[PDB]
Amino acid sequence: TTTWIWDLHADAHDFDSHTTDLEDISRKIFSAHFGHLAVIFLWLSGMYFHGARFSNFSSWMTDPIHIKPSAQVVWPIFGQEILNADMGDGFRGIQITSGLFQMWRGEGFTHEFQLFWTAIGALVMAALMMFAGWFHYHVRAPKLDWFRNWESMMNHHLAGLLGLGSLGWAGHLIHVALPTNKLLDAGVPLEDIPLPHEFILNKSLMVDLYPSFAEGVKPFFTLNWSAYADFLTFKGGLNPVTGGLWMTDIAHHHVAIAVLFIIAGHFYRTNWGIGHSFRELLDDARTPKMLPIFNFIGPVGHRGLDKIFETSWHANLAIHLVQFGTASLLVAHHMYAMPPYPYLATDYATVTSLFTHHVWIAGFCIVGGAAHAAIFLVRDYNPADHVNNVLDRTLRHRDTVVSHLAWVCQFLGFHSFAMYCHNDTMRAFGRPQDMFSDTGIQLQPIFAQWVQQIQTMAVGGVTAPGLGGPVSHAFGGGVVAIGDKIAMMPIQLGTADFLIHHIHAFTIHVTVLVLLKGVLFSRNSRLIPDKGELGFRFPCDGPGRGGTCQVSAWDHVFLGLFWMYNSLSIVIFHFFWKMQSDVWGTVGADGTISHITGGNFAQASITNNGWLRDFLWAQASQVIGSYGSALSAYGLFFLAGHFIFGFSLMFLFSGRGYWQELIESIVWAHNKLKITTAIQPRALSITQGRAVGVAHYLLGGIVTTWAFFLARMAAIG
Amino acid sequence: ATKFPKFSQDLQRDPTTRRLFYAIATAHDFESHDGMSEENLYQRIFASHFGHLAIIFLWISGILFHVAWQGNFEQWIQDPLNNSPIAHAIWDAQFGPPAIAAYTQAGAMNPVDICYSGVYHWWYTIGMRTNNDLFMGSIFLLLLSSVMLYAGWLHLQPRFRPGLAWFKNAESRLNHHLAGLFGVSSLAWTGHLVHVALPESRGQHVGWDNFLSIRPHPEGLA
Amino acid sequence: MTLSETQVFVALVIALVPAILAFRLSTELYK
Amino acid sequence: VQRGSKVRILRPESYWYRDIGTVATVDQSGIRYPAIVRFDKVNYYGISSNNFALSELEEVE
Amino acid sequence: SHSVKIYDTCIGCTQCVRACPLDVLEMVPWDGCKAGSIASSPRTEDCVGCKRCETACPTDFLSIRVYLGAETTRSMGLAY
Amino acid sequence: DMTQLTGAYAAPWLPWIMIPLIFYILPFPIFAIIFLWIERE
Amino acid sequence: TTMSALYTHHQYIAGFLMIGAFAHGAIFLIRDYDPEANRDNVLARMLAHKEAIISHLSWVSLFLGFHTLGLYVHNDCEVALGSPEKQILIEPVFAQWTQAFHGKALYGINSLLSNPDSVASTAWPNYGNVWLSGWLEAVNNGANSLFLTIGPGDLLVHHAIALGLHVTTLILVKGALDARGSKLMPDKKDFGYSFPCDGPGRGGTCDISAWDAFYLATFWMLN
Ligand code: CLA
Ligand code: CLA
Ligand code: CLA
Ligand SMILES: CCCCCCCCCCCCO[C@@H]1O[C@H](CO)[C@@H](O[C@H]2O[C@H](CO)[C@@H](O)[C@H](O)[C@H]2O)[C@H](O)[C@H]1O
Ligand code: SF4
Ligand code: SF4
Repeated sequence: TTTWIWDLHADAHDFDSHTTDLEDISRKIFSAHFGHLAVIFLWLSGMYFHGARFSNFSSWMTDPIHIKPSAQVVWPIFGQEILNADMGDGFRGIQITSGLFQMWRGEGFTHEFQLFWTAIGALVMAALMMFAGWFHYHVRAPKLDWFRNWESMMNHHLAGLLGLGSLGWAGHLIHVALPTNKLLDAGVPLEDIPLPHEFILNKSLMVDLYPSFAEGVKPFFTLNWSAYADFLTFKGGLNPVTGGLWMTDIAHHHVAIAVLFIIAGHFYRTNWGIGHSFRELLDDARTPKMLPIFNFIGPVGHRGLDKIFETSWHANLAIHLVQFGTASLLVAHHMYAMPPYPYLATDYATVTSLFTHHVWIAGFCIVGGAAHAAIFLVRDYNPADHVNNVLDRTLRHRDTVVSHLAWVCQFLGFHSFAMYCHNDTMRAFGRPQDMFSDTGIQLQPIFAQWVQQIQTMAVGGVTAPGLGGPVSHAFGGGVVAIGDKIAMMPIQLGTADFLIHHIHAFTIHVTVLVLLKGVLFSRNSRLIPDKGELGFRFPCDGPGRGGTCQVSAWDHVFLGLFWMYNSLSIVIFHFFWKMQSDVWGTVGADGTISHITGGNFAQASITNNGWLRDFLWAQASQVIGSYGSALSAYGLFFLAGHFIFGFSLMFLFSGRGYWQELIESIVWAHNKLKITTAIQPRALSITQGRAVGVAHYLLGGIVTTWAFFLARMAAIG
Repeated sequence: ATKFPKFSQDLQRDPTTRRLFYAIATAHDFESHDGMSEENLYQRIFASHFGHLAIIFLWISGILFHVAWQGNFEQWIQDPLNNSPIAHAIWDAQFGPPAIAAYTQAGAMNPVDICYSGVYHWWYTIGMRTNNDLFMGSIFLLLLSSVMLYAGWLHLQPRFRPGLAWFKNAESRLNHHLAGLFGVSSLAWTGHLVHVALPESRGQHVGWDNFLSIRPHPEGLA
Repeated sequence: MTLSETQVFVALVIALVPAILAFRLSTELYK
Repeated sequence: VQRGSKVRILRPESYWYRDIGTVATVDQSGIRYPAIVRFDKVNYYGISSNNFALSELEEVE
Repeated sequence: SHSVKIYDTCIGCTQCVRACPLDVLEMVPWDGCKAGSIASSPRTEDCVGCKRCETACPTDFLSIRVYLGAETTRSMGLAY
Repeated sequence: DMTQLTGAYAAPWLPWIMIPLIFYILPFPIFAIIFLWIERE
Repeated sequence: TTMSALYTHHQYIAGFLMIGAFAHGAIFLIRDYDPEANRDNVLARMLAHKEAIISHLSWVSLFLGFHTLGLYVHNDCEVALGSPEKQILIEPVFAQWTQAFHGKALYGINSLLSNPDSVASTAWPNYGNVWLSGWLEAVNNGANSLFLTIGPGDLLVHHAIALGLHVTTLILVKGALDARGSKLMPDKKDFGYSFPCDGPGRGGTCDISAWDAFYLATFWMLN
């Protein structure tokens, strides 16, 4: 039947679904990770090759204020060469929003052969990854005690991967990227920029940019580190030429975290007696050894948990996908407010796209962390290992956890969203004094305003005397302007910011509620006492007990994907409106700031009608008025994303029993004309129809926001 | 068990909240009810049809009453192209003064809704001219609906309950509905059009006080 | 002109007659 | 009806109604559905053979 | 309660009895098939309606049919 | 006229009392009567 | 605003009565239909013809949907890429000639009641078509709303309407003709008009009842 075709592509990469031997499972995982590294190196080879061959990068490096970055040219077939837009400088292409040019300028790239030899090195190292995956599987695969050496793996990845990676990048910053960006910010044209090996061969050429280099590596070994305080600086603020962070703060950052990570890579005991072991740290976290505030975790505590990490790859994937969500969320929030690349903060199409991308990467990773947490509890969890420890006691009060979470989701939905419905009703009545607003009933976010005042008072310098400028200009300080364009200014928080932050707290808590109830009730419940015996992924247990549709832990990941999408859409909508309204814009010749949407977030974002009219209706005029221009691919992708959203609701709202009885009549008509095939035509399964419906829903909604974000910012940003 | 719903004993013994929702959605499915004989099915449908008829007549009686009480029908028939029909008045004590000023529209002195159903254009063509015309039309349908409520109660009484063979008489119904419901009513509507709606279209008031005097035609009925 | 106060009170008193007749039809149709 | 006869189902509730099937065994004990008929097209739940009575079958060869 | 009907096409494979998580079904001697046994449903007031027995039935069409009837506390599967 | 709810029609005190009666005075007694009807045994 | 409100009111009412005609025609086939009292008559024919009616409704549904959406997306990609005269603009010649046969001389094709000396205009044995000289000012004026001028954008939406009529009929006819049973569920008439499913067995049977085909066709009726 046709179900075998869909089941084969779904049974592809789960390895314990075959014969479960952990050493052979761990070897297929270790060599597939080499293959995914070869895919990343092949994709990195493309971005450096298209940056070296199909770009305006040498033209953009002359004057990065008035030149738009392009790195994709389009062939002249079917009339599709209209998308090759003028970027300035006579170059016709597609305006890229990834920010590769701002990344390459800060790293020290100056020509299009340096990007070429980086593309060759990524093409070489991709072939080295698909040899190491062949060698460490088909020739000399390791065995299970090598995979179980946590203390050696933690020591080698803290000190060796992160410590030597950022120390080695601090070598590239100090000897290549600090002189190249110091000459560029002091206005030196690119014929006169020395090639980056001449800052090492001609050592005297770095002496006049940094006089501490004449005194050599000798103050480092004698701990006279204050001699170096002109290329490793604790400045803060932004560069007034580029808008990026100070490159001497970036170098001293990657020096200080290098020492902190190499120190961290000596914490664990491997072969020499010195260090902590993972088992002794976990077997001691229990009563009576903990604090008396934590007496509730009981006498076993964390004692049975090391057998999880001995046996379960899914449980480690659950933690690591969560922390890649934590890292990518930090990358989103910290790179808009402390922009680390030159001429990044005033490229508004790039700041929009970089925040939105790394928010969405983080939200899929968090759902995957909850998905593979439920796979561990169904497949890998053995209850004999966990008697009265913190895993067993969590499963024994799951009714208190879910019902307390269900209450706080209802509290947050009333006391965030229903206050917008209060505000919609009060404004329609003509009672603006009765609204939750800065001019009505104020809800000042006083704890976030207090932190902003602390973050400003810290630099001067009550608690951090070492800075000159602020950590970020979003906290306080002043307006940074690059090319009469705002790079970063203080972001004022009012009643509109109190309300949208409690919307975020509401939509995250519900997304936790869908995912945590799926994990905590994955093995059994009061409804299905043998739910773990039915598997991780199954449609239901029949129409009985009232109806048991979507009880499986897979279907909670299915519902959690919609709620993650609903949560992160409001997050990027909060970002896109507030940056256009209160941050981005133009410093006039008068001295006054005229923002993009003119400061309308404080009064219009407090109702649903203002989000519909002033955000959704007003700002989508660029994407719907793009037909017959160079932004017309965004206008086509805008309607294409609307199509797949409506198309997804056929799979989500219907069931396969209709479609199987519809197929028998078309099977009948194919049999009357004698053209039957052997593989028998089946409707999709109940889980396949849910997986297709959620994939097309998320694809339809994200492509629509992507076309709306990028058509507006490529026109007016 | 509970007494509700009285038509389904298996829903009475339902101990969950499913009992209340399923009692709504099966309340008018008379054939699945407990002990519904096939002749008692037709008699309850017949009385339910009288109840639906009275709701329809009460609905149009309220449209006529609220135009006669709170509308602008006598002001709208002066110039129907420069005026706006009023549906009813607004009483919402949560209104602010900008909402009160915004809905004080179409020449009214209180907040009103603009009628968009077209009943002003329909009553004007068939000869309604005054709010006293719409009021007695609203009172007549207020009594016509109470006749429908009486006939539903009456044809459930044991002497007046019709038997099954009366309900299956598909020749006496199809004759009476073709000639009486479709024919005599279309004949009586022509009698309203030529006696009332055509003289009021030509400036002549014809009401119940002077319709036995005024002929529809100068060559009257000859 | 529109309705008078005696016309509105007549309609309210008359409407008690289909209010009573709908009550006795509802209780006859059943509980 | 015996083994080696390709029969044709007359049962309206069956998946293989008006379809051809090959007889595997026909029992002689006296049970109510003796004709074991094996099939080419599988049904909706992985079954390709089912017992039928002799009165619900018609022969082809 | 629900209604569990066993029809005479049953080959007595005992798979509906093994599949039932509520112990509704048992095998009784029949002499109507080769296995000499047929399924029965004596404790049908414990049936929740999961239809696991119909998923296990190899007969085409199924020899066991579950008809969802009046909902009780047991048939709704309520622990409260 | 423009600051509050008025009525330029006959008996303008009728919506002053009927809308409180219909919408927030009588419903909770009617909901309680209907609740006792559907819970009685 | 009244003409817009009245048209949309009575069309949405009509769409609701249309899907309830098929819903109660499906309740009839489950509850009241007797296969022996209606042996070999027309109601017995379509229940035997049901795989031919549904498959022919499915072809008209797939033909209209492939070619109307294909023409709309083609015209979308031509206007977006700066070439709006490369649109495929099929002139509605059948309903333009139908408008000429009712009295429009706007297309200039001058034949049979767009004609002065036609036999359908003069009414040669009678000369008693008193309606006509008043009728032709309703057709040949530009301010009224009977027999509006149609173009290529009017053809594409009439075929999308024909797509929506045929799919909504296809969901309702297949729900009515498979209401007594299918090969997925042959004893469906003993389960009633409305039931959730038959369980996850036999591949899965979500939305298999005749009630759930009403539920699916209500989305298609509203669309
Ligand atoms: C200091 C030595 C060292 C370094 C640099 C690494 C680095 C890595 N290991 Mg680890 N590993 C080590 C020691 C080390 N390991 C030891 C001693 C053990 C046994 C306890 C392991 C057991 C282990 C397992 C089981 C797995 C890894 C994996 C990984 C990768 C992490 C996932 C990833 O994609 O990273 C992000 C990638 C980067 C940050 C880019 C830099 C990495 C380069 C491209 C690697 C190749 C260059 C070269 C070999 C490293 C520099 C050394 C050279 C100067 C001599 C990363 C390449 C995972 C993997 O993906 O395997 C393929 C994995 O599954 N390691
Ligand atoms: C490092 C990250 C990582 C790794 C190693 C795994 C690995 C695994 N996952 Mg997990 N998972 C992850 C992240 C990861 N996942 C994330 C981020 C999510 C949230 C979405 C999940 C949610 C999840 C679920 C719900 C399930 C798994 C399952 C699995 C296992 C089998 C995967 C398979 O066969 O699919 C093969 C791959 C496919 C079938 C590809 C389909 C992917 C989408 C639908 C298409 C891509 C859309 C594309 C981006 C849009 C472009 C459209 C355009 C081309 C037209 C395998 C162990 C399954 C399992 O069997 O566990 C027991 C399972 O049921 N994962
Ligand atoms: C001539 C005698 C006569 C008349 C006038 C009627 C009239 C009626 N009977 Mg009937 N009936 C009769 C004899 C008669 N019956 C006999 C002898 C029998 C026994 C055989 C029956 C057995 C019977 C049964 C069992 C039932 C009825 C029912 C009905 C009512 C139909 C529902 C309705 O209101 O639609 C009224 C329809 C029209 C007015 C015509 C509508 C035509 C189209 C749809 C519209 C055309 C009008 C126009 C274009 C629209 C303009 C209006 C707009 C401007 C506002 C109607 C009042 C039903 C009922 O409801 O009982 C209470 C019912 O169930 N009758
Ligand atoms: C999850 C978070 C929970 C949110 C809970 C929200 C519940 C409702 C919030 C109201 C409570 C605080 O509301 C506070 O009330 C006072 C008194 O009206 C307001 O006071 C303000 O408006 C009133 C208007 O008459 C004036 O009298 C006063 O001069 C002015 O300062 C403040 O703007 C507001 O900050
Ligand atoms: S429906 Fe479920 S509980 Fe009832 S007999 Fe079948 S398997 Fe047992
Ligand atoms: S409707 Fe579908 S998912 Fe729900 S119980 Fe029935 S078969 Fe299972």
